Amino acid sequence: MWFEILPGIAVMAACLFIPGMATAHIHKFTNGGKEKRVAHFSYQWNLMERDRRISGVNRYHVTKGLENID
Amino acid sequence: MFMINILSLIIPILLAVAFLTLVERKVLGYMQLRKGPNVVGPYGLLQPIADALKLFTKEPLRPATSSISMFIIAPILALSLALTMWVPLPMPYPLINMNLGVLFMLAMSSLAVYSILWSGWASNSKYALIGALRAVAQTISYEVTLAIILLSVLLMNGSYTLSTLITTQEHIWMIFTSWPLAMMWFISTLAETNRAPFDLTAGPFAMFFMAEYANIIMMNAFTAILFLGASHDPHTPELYTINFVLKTLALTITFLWIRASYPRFRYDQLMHLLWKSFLPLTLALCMWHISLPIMTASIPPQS
Amino acid sequence: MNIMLTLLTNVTLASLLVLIAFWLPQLNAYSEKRLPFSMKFFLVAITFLLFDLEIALLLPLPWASQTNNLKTMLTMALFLLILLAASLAYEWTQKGLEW
Amino acid sequence: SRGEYVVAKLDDLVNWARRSSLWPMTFGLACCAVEMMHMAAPRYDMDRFGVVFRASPRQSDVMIVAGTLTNKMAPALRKVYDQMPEPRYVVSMGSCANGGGYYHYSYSVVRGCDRIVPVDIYVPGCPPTAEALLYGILQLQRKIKREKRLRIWYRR
Amino acid sequence: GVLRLVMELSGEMVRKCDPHIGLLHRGTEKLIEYKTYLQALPYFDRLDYVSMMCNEQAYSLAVEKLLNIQPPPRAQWIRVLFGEITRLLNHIMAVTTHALDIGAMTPFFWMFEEREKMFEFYERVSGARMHAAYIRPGGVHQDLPLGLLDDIYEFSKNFSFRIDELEEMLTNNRIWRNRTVDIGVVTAEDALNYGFSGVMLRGSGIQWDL
Amino acid sequence: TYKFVNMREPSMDMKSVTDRAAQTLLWTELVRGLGMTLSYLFREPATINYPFEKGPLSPRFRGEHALRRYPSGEERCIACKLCEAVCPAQAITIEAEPRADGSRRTTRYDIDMTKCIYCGFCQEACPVDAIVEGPNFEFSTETHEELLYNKEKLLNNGDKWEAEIAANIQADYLYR
Amino acid sequence: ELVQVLRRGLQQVSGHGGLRGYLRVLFRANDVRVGTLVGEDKYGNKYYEDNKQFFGRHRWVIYTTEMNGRDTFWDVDGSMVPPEWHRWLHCMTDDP
Ligand SMILES: CCCCCCCCCCCCCCCCC[C@@H](O)O[C@H](CO[C@H](O)CCCCCCCCCCCCCCC)COP(=O)(O)OCC[N+](C)(C)C
Ligand SMILES: CCCCCCCC/C=C\CCCCCCCC(=O)O[C@H](COC(=O)CCCCCCC/C=C/CCCCCCCC)COP(=O)(O)OCCN
Ligand code: SF4
Ligand code: SF4
Ligand code: SF4
Repeated sequence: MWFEILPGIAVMAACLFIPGMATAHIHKFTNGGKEKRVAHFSYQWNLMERDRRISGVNRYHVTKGLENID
Repeated sequence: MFMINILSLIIPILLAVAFLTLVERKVLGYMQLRKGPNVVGPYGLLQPIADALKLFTKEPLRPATSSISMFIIAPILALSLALTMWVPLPMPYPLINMNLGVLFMLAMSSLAVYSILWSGWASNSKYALIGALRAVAQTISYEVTLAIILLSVLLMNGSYTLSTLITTQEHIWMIFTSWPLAMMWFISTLAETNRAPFDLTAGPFAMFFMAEYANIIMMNAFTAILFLGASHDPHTPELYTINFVLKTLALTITFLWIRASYPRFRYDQLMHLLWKSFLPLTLALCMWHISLPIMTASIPPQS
Repeated sequence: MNIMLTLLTNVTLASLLVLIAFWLPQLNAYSEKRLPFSMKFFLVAITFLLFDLEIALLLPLPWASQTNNLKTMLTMALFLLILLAASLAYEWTQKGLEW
Repeated sequence: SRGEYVVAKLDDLVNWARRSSLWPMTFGLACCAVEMMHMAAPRYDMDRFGVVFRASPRQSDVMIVAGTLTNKMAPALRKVYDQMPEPRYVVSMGSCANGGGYYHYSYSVVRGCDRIVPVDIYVPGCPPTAEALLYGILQLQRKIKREKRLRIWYRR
Repeated sequence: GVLRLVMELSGEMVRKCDPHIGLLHRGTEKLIEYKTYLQALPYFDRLDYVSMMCNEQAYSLAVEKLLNIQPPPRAQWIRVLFGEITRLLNHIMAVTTHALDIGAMTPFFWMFEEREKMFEFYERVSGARMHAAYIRPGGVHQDLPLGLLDDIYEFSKNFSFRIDELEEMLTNNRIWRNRTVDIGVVTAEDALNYGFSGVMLRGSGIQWDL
Repeated sequence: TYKFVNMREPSMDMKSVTDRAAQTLLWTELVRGLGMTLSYLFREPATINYPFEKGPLSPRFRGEHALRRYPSGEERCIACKLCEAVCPAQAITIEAEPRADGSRRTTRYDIDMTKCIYCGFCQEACPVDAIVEGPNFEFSTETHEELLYNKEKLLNNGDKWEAEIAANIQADYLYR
Repeated sequence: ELVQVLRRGLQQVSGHGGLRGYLRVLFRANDVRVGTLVGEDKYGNKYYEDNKQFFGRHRWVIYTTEMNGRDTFWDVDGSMVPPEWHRWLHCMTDDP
């Protein structure tokens, strides 16, 4: 009957699942467990560069909180 | 790990277009009171693999007099463009984030016709060249209205960034804000990919088939993101991914349904359809969508 | 750089996979044995080119809407669309869209 | 050793691929084409075997000659056969294609399509029922399964 | 079938059309002269091979007219019943292949299911699915089996809905209209002069039916 | 009596005009055809599982030929040559002579199954029910030569299929 | 409802002698239906019917895995049915 179409569609679905999620997970892995910082307009690029310089490890996602104010 | 991301975007799309062929056969078979392939594999699941193996094993028919250069270039360009279209799309987060993502997709679609042109010119046959000319004319004609409809829709988004379309539609889909433009977009995406009722036209042949089916799936993903805005929660993006994929699958099965449902247009009939029914209404609705945010003081944020 | 790498990967995969498709069946042994120039096609190509140019003019509309001169921008946008419609109407009435 | 095992397995894979997706073109010359279309109907549904309906001559695997072959038609049949990729087979359907049949003693009829092209399977009948043609297609599939190209190349 | 067509085109418009036929000329008429009347009956099954018993009926009527005999009433009723069944078969084939060539292709399957049922009716009566050779120049070859009329009635009381589904797919569809409406117009005088008959006459308004 | 198929006049009042315009703009008949195809997807397919399931046949079905014989074990054919005289396609060749016991029996009985048109005239001309056209239809062949049956092949066919051939003749002979 | 069709699927799995027989019939006959056994054949064929299926699908045969001299696990064809079961299976009679 018609539900025998569902297997193949499922496989298709699984394939279309893989890219999106993968990107998200990779964006979590390469940005310290948080969302990848998007930078249009060149002001928030400046913010990213300032974060990179402040971190001291040359990584923008290594955040320095209030405990670093001394 | 960017190469892993590129590969994890590319390979699943090729597998999905391999199994779309199987799904299409199954859906048309059941719409025609029969069954699709259900012998090769448990439920026809090994049919795409057998198809691919047979095609890649069969002898290729080189014209023996054609320009080998363009003959091989056309499938390369077609498949490369079909794969490149998937880079910009946000599912929820895009592989490549670009400021002018929509315009990039339009530019790649615009290039997509050189494969048709070069294949027709390199076939060394008058009739094949004439067919390629008709196909190219139809393609450019409908991509005109695609561009106009797309900018008219993006007038409620504020930019060409694809990601913002997720923010624009957190409370309501864009299908409700402009359904006429959505209907016209759907028809023009039918006519772009040479699908019914607009389909008037071994190795490299499989390449072209792969590129065309990937283009269809990407067109549906673009349509789902543009008009059917899924809810995105930053702390669990897989929900957005599932919604977006389900909507894309529904729209692709809608192409298959339309193919099984309808006769096909004549060439002059579809050209007249565009130039005398879609273009005037597209211009009218572009005017309406320029005016509307100003009249209602609902201009989108980003500038 | 990321976009360059992505394009290079896409084109490289397409090239290699087309090449394996075109050389796998050539390792085994086998037998190995105009004028008319329709004017309407040229006319539709030219019409597409002209409408494409006017669409290029219309493309900066999403950013045009934040100007503080909303009346002037609205007048100019509607004027461009009026001329688009006028071009379409003129080509329609002079039998330029027939087959 | 393993040299014969690997070629046997690879040949099995290639045979399964080739016979699990047969794309035919049909010269619907005469009324045997009606039973050919009834084999594509819902009841028998050739597509469910991987045998698609009406493939192009350029990407067709098997030629099905279903109908009377006249002298005026034989050059076109041979030309279309000549323009098929190499792993190609011919199926003769019905009496007219098999040996001339009811028009055997006619001045304008070719006394069998095998005077023109080599034929792999003969399907007898006037017309062969759609089920008989399906049996012939499956017999051709078994014949393909029986062939062994890599072993022959290995031993030569 | 198989057709060769030579056409002179100016643009897209067809300026001249010339069909070349004879690709299926087997020489039936000359071969008939070497057979008896019974031996020559089966050729008419193959003549128009979508409406078989209609050709059989025409041949039988001619031979009966020359023989100065008439079939029994039940034979005539069976002949007319199977002629109407054959008309259903032919019209299904014609309409659905017309749609298929246009590009619809779904009613083709929908109605070849019914065509297979009618082939089963042909098979039950004569042992052959299409070339029955059932209608002879003296009546019919054999009587109906004891359950045939019930099955014919059962088949025929659902067929109207199949026609209705075909009409839903085709009749009002605007693409079908624009493919078919005002195409191939023929006037009544030109239809009569050119030797047309059947629907080709009645499509132009001529009231004629044999 | 006659009917008009296309002699309808569209109503020109505002409501009808608006209905036609709404059909043109919103594609109502296109959606209705979509609905028809959708409904047709959700019903059971008519496909049978060949070769594990078979299409229905009849006792009158014509198939591969056979030569029958009497219950005593002697062949029915008496070389009367009526099947050869009536064959529309001239597929039957027969040669006979007196047997060692004076019996009238064939020495050659060939059917060219590539000339046969499976009309059944041969089995209805035979007065002793010797030649029959039996139920078998799955006998496709890989060479042209195996479709030229001689007397041994047809006798083997008869001895192979006798049970079902006799059952079908029993079911159908009262209609002849 | 939907739970009912699921239970019918599970009964259909169980009626083939377990998962092994279920997969055997799935990969051999491309169909896993269960019907009443009608008869056994001296060559090993099994015959089943189910009067609730529509005409054509209401009788079927499971071919043997070894006929006269060849392995018939995959290479099955319709010429393997003996004439009496041939007459029953092709619906020329109601009497097995
Ligand atoms: C991962 C690397 C990829 C490299 C390229 C390879 C492409 C992908 C490889 C995967 C292919 C899948 C093969 C699965 C085939 C099994 C199908 C099975 O059902 O066949 C059965 C048995 O068929 C054959 O006996 C099995 C042949 C399968 C292949 C044998 C060994 C191949 C392994 C080689 C792998 C090495 C790859 C190296 C090259 C790159 C019976 O089917 P069949 O009889 O037909 O149909 C009868 C239908 N009935 C039953 C209803 C009557
Ligand atoms: C108070 C403020 C209001 C502001 C104004 C807004 C009001 C808008 C009201 C009217 C808008 C309606 C316009 C919709 C588009 C109509 C275009 C059209 O009419 O084209 C058709 C043709 O369209 C087609 O037939 C295309 C068919 C192609 C096959 C597709 C089948 C359709 C069903 C598919 C489902 C569509 C799915 C859309 C949603 C997808 C979401 C992504 C006309 O063709 P003809 O009848 O031949 O007329 C020519 C002579 N006059
Ligand atoms: S082979 Fe027999 S059934 Fe087929 S067209 Fe010729 S006469 Fe008719
Ligand atoms: S088979 Fe019958 S009709 Fe033919 S020669 Fe023998 S006895 Fe006579
Ligand atoms: S069935 Fe007809 S053509 Fe065939 S042998 Fe008998 S009489 Fe001759």
